[PDB]
Amino acid sequence: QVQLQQSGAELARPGASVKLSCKASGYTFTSYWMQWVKQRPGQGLEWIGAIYPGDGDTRYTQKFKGKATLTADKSSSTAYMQLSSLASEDSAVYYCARRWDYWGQGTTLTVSSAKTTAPSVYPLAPVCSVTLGCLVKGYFPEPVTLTWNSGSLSSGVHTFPAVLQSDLYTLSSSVTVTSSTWPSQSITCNVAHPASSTKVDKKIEPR
Amino acid sequence: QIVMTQSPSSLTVTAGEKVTMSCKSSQSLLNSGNQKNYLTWYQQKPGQPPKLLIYWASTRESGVPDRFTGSGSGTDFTLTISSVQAEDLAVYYCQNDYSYPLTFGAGTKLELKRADAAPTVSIFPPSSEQLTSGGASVVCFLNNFYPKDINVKWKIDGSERQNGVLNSWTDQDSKDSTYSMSSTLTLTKDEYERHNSYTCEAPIVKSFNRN
Ligand SMILES: [Cl-]
Ligand SMILES: [Cl-]
Ligand SMILES: [Cl-]
Ligand SMILES: [Cl-]
Ligand SMILES: [Cl-]
Ligand SMILES: [Cl-]
Repeated sequence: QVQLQQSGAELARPGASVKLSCKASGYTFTSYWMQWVKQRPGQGLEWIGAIYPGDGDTRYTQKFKGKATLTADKSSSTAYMQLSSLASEDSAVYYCARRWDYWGQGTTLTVSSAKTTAPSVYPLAPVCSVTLGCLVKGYFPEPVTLTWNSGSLSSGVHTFPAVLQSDLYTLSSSVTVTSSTWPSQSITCNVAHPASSTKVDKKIEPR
Repeated sequence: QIVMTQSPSSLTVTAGEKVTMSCKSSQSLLNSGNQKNYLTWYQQKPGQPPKLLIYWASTRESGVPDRFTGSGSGTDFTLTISSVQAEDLAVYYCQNDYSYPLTFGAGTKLELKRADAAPTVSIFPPSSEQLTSGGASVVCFLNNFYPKDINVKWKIDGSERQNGVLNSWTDQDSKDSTYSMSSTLTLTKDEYERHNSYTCEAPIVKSFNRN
C-alpha cells in the first residue's frame, strides 16, 4: 500500500512561516515526482509545484514562487513545503501527491492572529426511529473531528458545517438510529480539536 | 503556460442519465514519443481529497467503475459518465500532465436532481450542562429533504421568532441525493427561561414546552 502521511492541522500568525510535511511509503521515494496542491474553501484545485527527490529538481508555478519552497529528505522519505510570509490568503487545505494516483489526506492551514479556543461539547437527548444530537460551540480554529462511537452509525449521521458567530465556530451533528438501539445501547459523541489538543466524549443520556 | 478550460461550470442530472463534460487545453497534451495524451481526470466528492479517475486521457484507474470513460486527443478531451449514480455527486477536475506547470481546470460540478422529499424534523431543548454554564441553545434538525430551498420557521410562545437563528445546510447526500440542515436558536439562559413554548417548523412541526 502506497501511503502519503501529511502533517496535522496548523494555526500560524500572519508574517510567520510553516513547514508542511508529507512522509511517503510503499514505493521508491527517489523515482517519482511529489506534487503539491492548494485548495481554498469552495474553490478549485491550484497547482503549487513539484519536487523530484532523486536529484532534487523542483518546479513552481508563478504565483507560488517565493511563497512556497519545496525540499525533500531521502533518509526519512519526507517531502516538505515551506510557506513563508503567511497572509490570510494562505489559509487553505494543502495536498501532497505522487504524480496523479496517490493523494495525502491534506493539511488544513489557518493564518490568523486570533488565539486557540477549545470547544464546549453538549449532548442533545430528545424531548421528554430516534434522533440524537451533539452540540460543539465556541471553538477556533477549524477543523474539529466529530464521530459517533466507532463510526458504525455513520449511515444515519449528518454533521453540519461550522458557522462563524463572533469570531468563534459552532457546529452540531445529528445521528438517527432505530428506536430499539437507544437508550438500550450507549451512544457517545466524540469530538477532537487538534489546535487545542482537546478530546472530549459526551454520552447521550435521557433527560 | 497551458490553460485548461472545463465546461460546463456545473450541471444537474437525474440518476440513470448520461453525462458528458468537456476539458480543453491551450496546447496539445499529446506525447510524440509514446503517442499518449497526458490528461488526467480527478473526482472530488464533498469533504474528501481528490481521487484519480482517468490518466493518459483514456486509461481508467483500478477500482474506478466502468461507467467512467475518458476520451479525446491533443487539445480537446471529454469525460463521460454513462449512467450517473447518486454517489457520482462531485466536482470533476482535469489536469495538464504534459508539461510544467501542471495546471488544473476550474472543474465541473455535478449535482443530482431527485423527487421532492419532506424533512424529518427534530427539536432539542438546551442541555443541562449548557444551562449550568449560563448559555441556552435550542437546536432543530431538518434531515433528508429535497429540494434544498426549504423554509425553516421558529416560534416562541406562539409568536414568530427570527432573531438569533443560524442555519447550516449539508452538501447533497451521496446516497440519496437529499439535503439536511440544522437551525440553531441561540439566546441567553435568562432569555430562554422567560418563555415556555418553542416551535421549529418547515407544514412539518416539532415543539416542546418547559411545562
Ligand atoms: Cl506561528
Ligand atoms: Cl533510493
Ligand atoms: Cl459502473
Ligand atoms: Cl492550477
Ligand atoms: Cl428520487
Ligand atoms: Cl422532536
